Amino acid sequence: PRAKTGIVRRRRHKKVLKRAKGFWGSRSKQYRNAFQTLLNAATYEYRDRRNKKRDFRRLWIQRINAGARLHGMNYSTFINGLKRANIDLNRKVLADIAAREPEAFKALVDASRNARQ
Amino acid sequence: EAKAIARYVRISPRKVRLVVDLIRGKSLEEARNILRYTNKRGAYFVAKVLESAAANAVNNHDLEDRLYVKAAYVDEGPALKRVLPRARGRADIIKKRTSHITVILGEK
Amino acid sequence: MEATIYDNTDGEVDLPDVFETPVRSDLIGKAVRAAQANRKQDYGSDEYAGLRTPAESFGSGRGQAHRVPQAVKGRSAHPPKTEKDRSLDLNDKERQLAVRSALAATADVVVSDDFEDLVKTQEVVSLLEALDVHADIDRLFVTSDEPSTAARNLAGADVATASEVNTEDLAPGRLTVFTESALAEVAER
Amino acid sequence: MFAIIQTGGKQYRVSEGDVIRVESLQGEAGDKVELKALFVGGEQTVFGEDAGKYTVQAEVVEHGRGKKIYIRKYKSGVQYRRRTGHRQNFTAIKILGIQG
RNA sequence: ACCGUGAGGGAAAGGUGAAAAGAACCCCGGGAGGGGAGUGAAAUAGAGCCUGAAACCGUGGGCUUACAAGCAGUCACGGCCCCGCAAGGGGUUGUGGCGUGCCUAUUGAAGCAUGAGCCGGCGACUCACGGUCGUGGGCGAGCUUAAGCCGUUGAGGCGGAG
RNA sequence: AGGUGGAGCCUGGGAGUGAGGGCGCGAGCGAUAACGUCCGCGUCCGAGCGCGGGAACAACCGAGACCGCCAGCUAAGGCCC
RNA sequence: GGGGGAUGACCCCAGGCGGUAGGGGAGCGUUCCCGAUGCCGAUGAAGGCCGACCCGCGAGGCGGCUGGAGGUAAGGGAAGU
Repeated sequence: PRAKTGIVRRRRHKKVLKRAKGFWGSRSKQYRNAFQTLLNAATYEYRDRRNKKRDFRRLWIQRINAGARLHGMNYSTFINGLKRANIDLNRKVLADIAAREPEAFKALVDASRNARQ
Repeated sequence: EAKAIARYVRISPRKVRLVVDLIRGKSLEEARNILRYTNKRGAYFVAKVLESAAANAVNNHDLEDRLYVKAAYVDEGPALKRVLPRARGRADIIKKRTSHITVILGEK
Repeated sequence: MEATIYDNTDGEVDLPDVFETPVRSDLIGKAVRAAQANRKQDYGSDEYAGLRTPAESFGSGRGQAHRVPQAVKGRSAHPPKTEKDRSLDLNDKERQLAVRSALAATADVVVSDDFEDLVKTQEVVSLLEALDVHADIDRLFVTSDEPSTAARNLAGADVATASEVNTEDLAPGRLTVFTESALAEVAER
Repeated sequence: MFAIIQTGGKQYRVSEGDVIRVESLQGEAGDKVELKALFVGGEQTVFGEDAGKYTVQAEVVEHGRGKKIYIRKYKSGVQYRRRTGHRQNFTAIKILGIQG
């Protein structure tokens, strides 16, 4: 009934370590805060995990404005007019357009403005 | 190219370190006067580990002069765990951090 | 049923309701178990040492903290306590029961008394070539009252007796034979 | 060759470059299959029209493969004595943009 | 060994190889130690010389660094560098974007409350006899002491006070 | 009566804390003084009731965090930078 | 929980799922005893060193380099985990 756990623990650590890129001076191999720093980073990522998709909701937000206004108006106008829509409703991709295909964008831009006034 | 060395070398790894960090990657003969007429200990030593170096080559690793030190380094190891005044109660030992001494000698 | 009689070309014996039956794995092992059990050994770690020396666990209000365990080689913590009651007396009924149904498993092989006579471990090389295979692999000696002489020695020893030859016995995977007097243990059954 | 319809989720702006697509384990199985995908973003060869003008025709793409979670880890942790770990999910079966 | 006047305490430290065949000779050098040759299956197996990990000190290389904040970092986008799982990823980060470490005890904690400098190994709900419910199952009257006998393996089987 | 829907009751094994505060309200004390304490009715936090807001701020307004980075409507709260 | 499950599994929707003491269920590697008609390995036991297949996971497998001799158990048992 010997338990020389050995070889085992050591491993684990390696484990984490890996979890251990080459982050900040130390932890680097910090078989502790090493481990730690982790936990941290983690959850972080997480909250980041769901985060992002937001940072986007906005990103487009501007690149959007960049145009939405360009022509001559804001995203409480557009928007309103847009939803006046009926067989066509989207936002994301919209942007990355106005920039990709000017005409395209430019377009709706109209059909829009209108829908509105 | 060939190389010189020697462990169980009593001395300030560190100190040593400056040693080369000079004559470092440079013409043989050349630095061969750096350490000849530089200062701080190690030198002496340092010099030495350049002669059995220049030697070894030409002799068994072969084109003289055209040589130099593509690279040079030193490492510490073995310590010398040394005992001193018992905290006037508990022991306080230092360590003459032994000293390795490698160093290249390749031909131009 | 298919109570095959040895000597092969000779007769055939009946299967005794007993063996017949179904099976009972649970008890199965169990029988087992209550085997190794009453049959292992024991051990532990020093009583003297592991609580052997004096000890000046040190005052305190100094820079420390404190003849017991938790600083090296010494102590234990709850080790081999030889005083480790090892037995496990299954139970009669229990036991017997096992072997039974147990054997039952065996059935799934008839040793003519007449054999209780053959006199050389090369007469086994014989009554061997009689009926070999892999199950023989198993094998499993056993006469009926007083073992199958020489029959006892070879590269598969083991000579129970129409009395004394249980699961521990062959029960394991295994495959064997019993001299009538053997099925004299059945009576034990 | 560049259109932008929208599936059980926009996931759009394509034409031919098969676009890793959200699950759909009922029509999919169809290996290199064909199926309709309502439009609403008619952008082809510098000519556009309502995504409501569209909502009439559309396209279709061949049910290509079944991407297997493109790695992605989720260290679920906090100082608050709560840890745990689960790896990516979101795959998806791939399929080219059959344009028309 | 070692601290203790004493009674007493009371450590650490094992491993080359098949066997020495344990490194004649030549080299720089006062030497140790380093360069060749030779043993050799291998000596980065080489004399405290099997495996010989981490921490920690070096030598080169990629990337990166002087109007910049936080251990962390992780999400976005960009340039350099390599594509033995190539039209996808590696590594490093310039920016910006959201961010108070980690453990015990705490009404409540980033903590300026304590715990820890760093790494590796030891190190903490166990065993026995009772009793107690639950469950796996053998007979419903169910069940066995101690012992007697049998015992490569050593094979259990009889014992009926309770 | 019961639209509900999923709590309820008894028998039995295993438990933990056995000292909390914060807010609104109705009372006690208190200089109607205290992030004071003391009882009550609801909530609140519980080392995660983690996220939004109020700059920052357990905690008060809204919210119930199984998981899905380049979807969509709103809450409270906001929209000159 | 419920509608039929063939052993899987598949379909609906109800229905949540944040959680420390603490309660119930399920799994993972660690050194050993089986070798329940089990044995791999000098063209490497094992540990080590490094990785963009398998799993929610704790681990697996598997391939490249190292190193001198072991030990693995398809399954149940045990414990100085």
